[PDB]
Amino acid sequence: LALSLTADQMVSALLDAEPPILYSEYPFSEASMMGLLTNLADRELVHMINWAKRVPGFVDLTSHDQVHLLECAWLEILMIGLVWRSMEHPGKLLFAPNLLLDRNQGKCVEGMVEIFDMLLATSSRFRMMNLQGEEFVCLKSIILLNSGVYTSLEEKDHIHRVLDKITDTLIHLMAKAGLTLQQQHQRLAQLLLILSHIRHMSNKGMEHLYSMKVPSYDLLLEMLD
Amino acid sequence: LALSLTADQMVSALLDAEPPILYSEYDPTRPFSEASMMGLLTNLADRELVHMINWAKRVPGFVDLTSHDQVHLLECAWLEILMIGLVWRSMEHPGKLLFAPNLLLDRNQGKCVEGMVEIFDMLLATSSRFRMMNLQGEEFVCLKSIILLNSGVYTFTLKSLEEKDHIHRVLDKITDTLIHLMAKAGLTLQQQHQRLAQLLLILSHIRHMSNKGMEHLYSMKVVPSYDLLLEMLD
Ligand SMILES: C[C@@H]1Cc2c([nH]c3ccccc23)[C@@H](c2c(F)cc(NC3CN(CCCF)C3)cc2F)N1CC(F)(F)CO
Ligand SMILES: CC1=C(c2cccc(O)c2)[C@H](c2ccc(I)cc2)Oc2ccc(O)cc21
Repeated sequence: LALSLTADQMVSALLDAEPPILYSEYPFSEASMMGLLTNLADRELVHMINWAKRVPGFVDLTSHDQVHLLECAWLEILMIGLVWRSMEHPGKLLFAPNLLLDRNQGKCVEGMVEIFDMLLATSSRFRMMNLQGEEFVCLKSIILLNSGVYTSLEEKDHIHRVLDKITDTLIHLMAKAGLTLQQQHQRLAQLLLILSHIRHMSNKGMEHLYSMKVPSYDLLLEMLD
Repeated sequence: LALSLTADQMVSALLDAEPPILYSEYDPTRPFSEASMMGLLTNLADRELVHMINWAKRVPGFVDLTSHDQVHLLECAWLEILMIGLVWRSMEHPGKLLFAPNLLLDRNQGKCVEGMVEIFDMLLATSSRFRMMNLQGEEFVCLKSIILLNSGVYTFTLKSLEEKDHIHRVLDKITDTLIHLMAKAGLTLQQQHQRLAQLLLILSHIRHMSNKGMEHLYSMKVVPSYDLLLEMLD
């Protein structure tokens, strides 16, 4: 079914599964800032699982594989969401509508400034590319399906065919927007290369969270069913 | 001078710029303890590093960049570049990493350094994913140049805008070069877009492998510095 969808259908279904925008509870210094960001992360996580179950192909996977994809992707997903929300607040991060934070407020946590700077830089790149909400939902799905695909064979083929239809979906949006074939191939490549930076940011994030002192498999295991 | 090149001229130059395959020190005490194996691999990577600078200066667009921006891209890319280099030459050796023609190691020799085996298994999966897709040399040299230009572009006044848009124009030129190679080979436009996307999604795991590698190199306890790379650049 999910392999037999048009560009239009894939977009619609993803536009439909989008979690809602959440609110914080808001000086700071290490403890509270982390507090507010931790809690909001944890609430966003709950909505993430129900969003993933609505990504075409995802539910056709085993619960083992669903869980692994999520334990590898969860912080890339949070981060592309933040970056997407921040696109029209140049030089700030819209954590929540009541928590819009400055490059300068990263200094309130040791090691966080660097992760704000990365994030702000991805936001500006989205703004300059005029990233569309339809392109956003496709990329957030690419991340979900792609960040642990390389780790049975039947499952790998299914994920790779889903990702083929999201490529088609991404190309269709750009053709409908009226881009040339050269402009289409180019914009496809620009958006998928930003995923390597988001992967980078995820890994430096994870690293910085272990300086703080991450969900296990059992965590997500229970939450899917 | 990189925006003048046709697809074929961009491929020609990238093939021509390729570093040679180096050997590991010949007849070290066999078998290895963790230390001596880490000495062999470090000795080899540090030698590969010198050739990588020479290779980097022949990637079209790279010498148009300031020396500061040139070293920033190498700071950010060097381990992803060594790693894609490893997975390509490892392709035709299922379950084996061809570090050198004289240093061919399977998963189990990876266990001889604590933490190395996880990163080993990732490098092995990636080489298999390359085999599975029948990655071509012309494509490989396009991916290796994309890592150099892309990895550090996101962490750069009018100056460094023209550097960031120039890097992006070059990257757009390498994308076109990849499509041309696929269209030339007889792939449909659809298959052309699909194969471009799967090649670029693999760059995201290579970044992952790179950050895990750097994590592991730190754990053990050194890596290229800024100044060092500045020196080799000139
Ligand atoms: C700035 C980034 C990105 C980010 C954080 N909060 C968010 C809320 C909504 C959307 C995005 C974010 C925040 C963030 C986060 F992303 C997760 C957590 N930790 C909690 C995730 N929890 C799950 C396990 C609970 F037991 C631990 C704390 C944060 F400050 N994060 C920091 C970092 F992870 F990159 C480390 O520097
Ligand atoms: C990927 C890789 C290493 C590797 C393997 C596993 C983990 C890791 O962190 C690095 C290891 C290495 C050792 C020391 C340094 I300084 C850099 C790389 O030795 C190499 C040699 C050549 C090469 O092309 C790639 C590697």
